[PDB]
Amino acid sequence: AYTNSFTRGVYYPDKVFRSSVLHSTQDLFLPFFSNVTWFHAIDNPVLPFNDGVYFASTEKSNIIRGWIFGTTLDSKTQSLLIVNNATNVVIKVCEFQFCNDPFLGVNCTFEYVSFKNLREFVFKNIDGYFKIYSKHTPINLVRDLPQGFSALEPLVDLPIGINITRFQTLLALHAAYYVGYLQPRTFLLKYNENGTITDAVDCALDP
Amino acid sequence: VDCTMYICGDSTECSNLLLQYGSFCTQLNRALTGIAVEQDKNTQEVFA
Amino acid sequence: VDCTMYICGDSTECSNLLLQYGSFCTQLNRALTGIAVEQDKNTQEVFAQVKQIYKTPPIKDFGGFNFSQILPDPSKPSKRSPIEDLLFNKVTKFNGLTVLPPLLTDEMIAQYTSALLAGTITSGWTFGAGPALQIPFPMQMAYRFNGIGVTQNVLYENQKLIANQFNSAIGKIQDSLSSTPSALGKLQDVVNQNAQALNTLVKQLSSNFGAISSVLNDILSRLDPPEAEVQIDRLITGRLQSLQTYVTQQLIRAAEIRASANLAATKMSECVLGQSKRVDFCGKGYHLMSFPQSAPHGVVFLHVTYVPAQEKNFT
Amino acid sequence: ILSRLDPPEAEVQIDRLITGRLQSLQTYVTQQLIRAAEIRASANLAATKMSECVLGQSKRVDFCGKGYHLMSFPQSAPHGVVFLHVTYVPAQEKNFTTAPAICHDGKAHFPREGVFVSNGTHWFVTQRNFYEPQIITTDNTFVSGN
Amino acid sequence: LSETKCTLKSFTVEKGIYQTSNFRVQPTESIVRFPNITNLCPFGEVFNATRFASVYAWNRKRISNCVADYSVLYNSASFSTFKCYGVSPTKLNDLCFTNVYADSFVIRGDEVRQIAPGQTGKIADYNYKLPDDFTGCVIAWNSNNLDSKVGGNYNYLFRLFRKSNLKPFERDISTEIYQAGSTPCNGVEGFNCYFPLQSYGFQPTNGVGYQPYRVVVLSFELLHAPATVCGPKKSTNLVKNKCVNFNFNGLTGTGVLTESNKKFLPFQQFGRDIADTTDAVRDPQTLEILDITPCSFGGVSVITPGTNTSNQVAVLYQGVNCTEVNVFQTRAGCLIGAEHVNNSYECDIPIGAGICASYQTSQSIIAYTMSLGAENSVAYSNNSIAIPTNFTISVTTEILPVSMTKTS
Repeated sequence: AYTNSFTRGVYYPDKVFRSSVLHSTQDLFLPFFSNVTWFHAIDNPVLPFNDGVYFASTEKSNIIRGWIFGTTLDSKTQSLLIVNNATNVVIKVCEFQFCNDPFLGVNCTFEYVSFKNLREFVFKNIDGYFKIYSKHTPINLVRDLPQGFSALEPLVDLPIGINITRFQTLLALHAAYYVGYLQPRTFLLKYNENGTITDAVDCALDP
Repeated sequence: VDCTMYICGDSTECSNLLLQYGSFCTQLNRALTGIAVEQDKNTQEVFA
Repeated sequence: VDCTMYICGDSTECSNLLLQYGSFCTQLNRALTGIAVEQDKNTQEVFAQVKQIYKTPPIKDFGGFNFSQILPDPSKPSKRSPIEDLLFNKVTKFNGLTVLPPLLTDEMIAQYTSALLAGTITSGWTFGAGPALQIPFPMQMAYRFNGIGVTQNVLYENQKLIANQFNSAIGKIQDSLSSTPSALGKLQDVVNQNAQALNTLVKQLSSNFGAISSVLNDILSRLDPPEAEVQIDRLITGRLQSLQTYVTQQLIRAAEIRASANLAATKMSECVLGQSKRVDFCGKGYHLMSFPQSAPHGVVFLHVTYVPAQEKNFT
Repeated sequence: ILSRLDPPEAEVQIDRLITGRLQSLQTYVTQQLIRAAEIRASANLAATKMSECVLGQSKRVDFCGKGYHLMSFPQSAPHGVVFLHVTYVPAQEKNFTTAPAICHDGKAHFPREGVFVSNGTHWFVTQRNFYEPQIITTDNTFVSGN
Repeated sequence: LSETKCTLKSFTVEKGIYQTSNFRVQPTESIVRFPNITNLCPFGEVFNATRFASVYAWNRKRISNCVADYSVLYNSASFSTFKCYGVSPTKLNDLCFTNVYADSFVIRGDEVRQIAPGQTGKIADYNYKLPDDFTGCVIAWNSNNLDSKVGGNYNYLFRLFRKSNLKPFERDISTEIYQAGSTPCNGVEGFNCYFPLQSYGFQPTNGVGYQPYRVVVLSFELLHAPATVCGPKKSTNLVKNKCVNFNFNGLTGTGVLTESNKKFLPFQQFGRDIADTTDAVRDPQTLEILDITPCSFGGVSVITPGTNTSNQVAVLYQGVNCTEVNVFQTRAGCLIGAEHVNNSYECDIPIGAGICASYQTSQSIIAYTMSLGAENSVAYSNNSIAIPTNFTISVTTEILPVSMTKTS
């Protein structure tokens, strides 16, 4: 549908170890309170990203996991399909077939790679690095977007080197998932004494 | 004073070259703001 | 601040290339030392105005007036009045930076102020000129009243009413000072400004100053001679301009502090140790008497004035 | 330096020379302005002192000397000025006994200028700043109430 | 005493407290420490690879995740292009690169002052894509008579015909035309489609430069990472609370490997308290968190009476605990060469925090709360007054500056 994306899709710019400040960073993120072209996932069409995002997402029980990259998205050129489980990692960033009813089924060389639960996924390509970020935390609501916050932690950090420009969706099969519309703004992260991103404000939203 | 405008003059190259120096420009704005507030303080204190 | 350590970070090459500039570091150290001495001069000049140490008699019989809210309290480990305690509780390193401790401590400041207060209460205004001569309060207050053109029997016919008004006013001012949080904005602003300036003067290391990076340690482990010189000349320029925005704005700021300290010294000598005839100098109204108190990096005065209140027509 | 040097290598040194001359000299012209501010403050203070203490007599406590002011005389010095202050200081004290009023014929009598003191058996009236006793009459007292 | 005579530029010295050259904690053990990591990297299978395939399909062998000898990475005189900016060669040895990656491409004669990941070429911008920034260093040995082809090489092909400007280090195999007008020719020849890539003419009868230059380049990355990866220097044992050798992962000094209880929250391990210096370290072999802190330093000040009365001198270290250098510890530092006394007097030479000092063959170098004046008390009673009987006349003196000198 179209909903306020609330405060989803934030992550750690690096996997290093900080302490107890109020910082400001400049990178590619997901908006706050966005007019997402949220087309559903189960009623299962494509999403937006705008200015600098992976396939941002939302998730209930590992429901909204896979998506497609490429440039023409027909395997005729740069084209990428991602099945997603994050348990038995036999990497398939390989080249597969896609659809405009975008859904996921069951070569790529270099194995040097990067609502009852919260597991939002990430698929970027920065300087060859094919970064991915996951999540794990349970909640209770079932209908729509929880009014909450969370930060996405990386899995690995290693490069592969395959180019991508455009996108479709996939659906890792054995309702609602929210994305946003951005331009390259800056964020103001906040921390606790235990080291978890607790708050953030978008510097280009209102006065 | 419009700091970056005065120094550069609508030049992207000048902007990217300037971003290597720091917070001189914020310092200048801060000092001028302090002066501006002090003036009105003086006038009020004398007359009211 | 330490010039060589701050600019070079223990690098023999950096020091060798810096040695061919001159005496900039010497001038900077001289200026900072001058400011450091000036501060202690200020505090001593304001507060040390008496030669002996007086103290109050053990028995408090002042004719009805109650001074318990300003005289020292023996229960506390540090002898401070309740107003002083409220004031003190109200208000809230490695890159060559140092901070030196002051010469006079809070205990000595408290003792000086207590001596002033006991002296004035016991003997009036005669302990500033020569020797101390005692006198009772109803007579001393009759003198003060006569000082502003009111015949002296008016005090003797209204002693109890005057005492009651005095005590009520003291209670009210204690409560009002306790209540509002924006009383000490001047002191808070001074402290905030100093800390902010120092923070930026350290974060200019987090600035670049011609450098491709900021933190000088890694840039110094990075750069060649003919480019390291290009960086350090701008780094000393910025450190001189910033510590000398402090030196400039703070020879300016020491000018402001010196003006304030001179004004405080004059106010003490003329309102505490005597009675003033200058209009609106020591308070609004007709001046009677003043009491001092201390506070972190400052001083506080409490004035006492006399105000007419009911009018009738005549011919 | 000017004899030995070459142009695009001497440009850096002349630029440095103006920067450092105007920089040492800029804390120093800022310091000419700063020291001028300080000297101006002192000069204004001296002018006020002359006008208020040599051309008159002042009542402000501890502005011209320590004690009670009487007179002043100026002198001269290289780049300066010197003042001499004449003051007044009490010397020797003695205890007494006091009282606010006296009720002779049921009326209350207050002193006009001075205090009531008693050597032990008799009552006199003296001025406050110097001990000279006088007999007590209706010349120097006024009546007010019962 | 000789030091302060030098500082004042005279022989006679008045009474007071003067300052001399400061004391830094010179390394109790020398200025040396760098982390456990000691790896390195080979180059053989990329320099002898069968295909350094064409500029649009360049080959890359994984050369990274190692302690690259940045001294070797700059001390190598075989490096022809060393405008490897951001960092600088002659100090490259003292550096700590978190990673040194492996990409590659082929240079030309005019670009040797332009060669890096980020370099000059439509070669780049269509077989590559990123800005033109300088960081990339090239191996070169004598290649005068090795391998070359008369007439022109149709693999290393100067792409004078490219639709846009120059941007290096990506990959794209489309040998596509100049869009100087509006013609997409889909990589074919023609008129107004001039074959997009011409040949430099790498001929063996020609000069040395034409004959082959297989180039191995190295990228550079710096991270605030868990301080496990940095340059070489001897790593001491985790001797807590003892000032030992440390150049900790790049941070020089001499000091302590104090085990840290700090959980050290999760993404600026080069602990970025606003000073941006490491405050905790973990290591793959020593998983424990190790705090970081430099040892002491502070000024040295000399107190002395007049030089015409005696030649004894006391020395005070500012803000230094005594054990870390008669010894007497005060709140202002450590004082050496003094006698503590209990009777209080006035102040002569102010030291700090309420302490003063003086000379005895009258008083010792006293240390306690000062004496503010002679105690007094006024006999106060509710029916007693005091009155003077005699007077005296006094004369004082005041001095004031009025003017200044006059220059131009």
